[PDB]
Amino acid sequence: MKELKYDVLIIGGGFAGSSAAYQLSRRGLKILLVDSKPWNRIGDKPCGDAVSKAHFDKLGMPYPKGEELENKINGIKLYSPDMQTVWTVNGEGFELNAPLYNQRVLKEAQDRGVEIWDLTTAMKPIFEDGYVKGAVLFNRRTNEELTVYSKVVVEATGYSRSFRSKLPPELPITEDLDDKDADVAYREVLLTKEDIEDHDYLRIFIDQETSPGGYWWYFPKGKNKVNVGLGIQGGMGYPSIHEYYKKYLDKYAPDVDKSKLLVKGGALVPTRRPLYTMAWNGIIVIGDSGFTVNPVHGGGKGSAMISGYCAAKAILSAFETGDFSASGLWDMNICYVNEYGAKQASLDIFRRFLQKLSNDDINYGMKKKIIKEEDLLEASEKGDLHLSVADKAMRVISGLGRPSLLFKLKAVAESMKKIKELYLNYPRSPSSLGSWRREVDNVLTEFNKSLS
Ligand SMILES: Cc1cc2c(cc1C)N(C[C@H](O)[C@H](O)[C@H](O)COP(=O)(O)OP(=O)(O)OC[C@H]1O[C@@H](n3cnc4c(N)ncnc43)[C@H](O)[C@@H]1O)c1[nH]c(=O)[nH]c(=O)c1N2
Ligand SMILES: CCCCCCCCC
Repeated sequence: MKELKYDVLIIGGGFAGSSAAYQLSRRGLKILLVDSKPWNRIGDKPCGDAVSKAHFDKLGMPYPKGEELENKINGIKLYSPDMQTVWTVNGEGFELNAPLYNQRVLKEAQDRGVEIWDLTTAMKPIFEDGYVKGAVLFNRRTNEELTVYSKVVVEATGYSRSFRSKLPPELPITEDLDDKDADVAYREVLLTKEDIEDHDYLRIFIDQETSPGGYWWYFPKGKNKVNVGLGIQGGMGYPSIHEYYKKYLDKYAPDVDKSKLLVKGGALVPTRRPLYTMAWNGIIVIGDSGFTVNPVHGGGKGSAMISGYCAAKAILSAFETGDFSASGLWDMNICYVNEYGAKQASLDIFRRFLQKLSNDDINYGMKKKIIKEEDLLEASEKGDLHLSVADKAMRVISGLGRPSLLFKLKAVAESMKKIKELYLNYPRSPSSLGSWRREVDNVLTEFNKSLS
């Protein structure tokens, strides 16, 4: 078969792969990005389509504009399970036309010299002499099977992790996703019968019964159009997400016009710390394939962008040292853990605690304002549940006279702080990965056991 040589092969062109291509462009390298989808569909995986402005600012990434920006968001309304307490959290963000924005990023990367092949699937890794060395591709437009050799593969295949899962199972970058570390999620976009109230505010409904392990949402995409959906925890034996959706849609979106459904669909969403290493010999893994998603709220487009940025920085470093080993690419880990990964690890612990609370606990916590809106904001953006904030909360929790997991909040905060510091001490080279991973696994197991 035909053989081509590139410096970098990016497999997948969603927020993660497109970010990597954009960030790597015009830096002297010969880059190819492939995606199984036709051009006009790249970017269209089901999603709530909400991304903070702070994520774009973190990276100085261009804002969505024109038809890419369906609706400007000025904050979130968070609802207690009993619907009696609503916390309004202010902050700027965007409700995107995700395919349009994602396609605009790709078009700009292409304009800056990135080669992009759509309708093209990476079928098989080239793994030789202990390194990822490229991929066998199938290009549906040309009905050609081709081999592309690359110094580095950027695996950005989304939740399917379709390329890295075909690698030798002893490699650390083949790390699999436990069922309980992901949610399944489903959404629809519908027009509404009436103008949406406060259409610049997203609505998130906490309820352990109608969306066990996740939450329901109502995300306006304009004055009369909404993205509504839910996520539920995987691996718990829950019935189909579609049973919850049918049963409770009317509670959260009484105003949708069901005769005016525009799109619908679901996908898996990882909800955990990132891959223990996102780099290995000849390969970096980013976005959902590397578990980049916020474990508490399931937001992965902003962090997908961050992982793309870190991949680019690590690759440029590798070319400047001629070193495509895991050691040569290791700054990918150092970058990503400092930008977002350490926060994710802390939030992985926090999510485990939140998933085990009852509706009565959450109604009580929110009613009594056990933490303020300012502190919930600080905790979601940095991963920090300050010990003083946990103390103040525990002073309110001490006035509860029934058994509750809420009483463990201080212990949770301590475990969050511990895991965060462990991640901020991420191993400086691959020879230490094993030792450190065992310390993490130890923190997690101890923590899982502390909740009984
Ligand atoms: C229902 C629902 C709701 C939400 C969310 C998820 C879900 C399922 N999330 C998460 C967010 O959608 C997700 O984390 C990012 O879109 C993932 O971006 P990636 O680029 O990693 O994967 P993504 O899945 O977008 O892209 C991967 C690409 O790889 C291609 N591909 C896969 N295998 C391939 C192969 N072998 N060869 C070639 N191409 C291949 C695919 O065609 C695809 O285009 C979210 N996040 C958020 O920020 N805001 C939100 O509101 C929500 N809400
Ligand atoms: C202000 C907008 C913040 C982005 C919301 C992300 C949560 C989506 C799963």
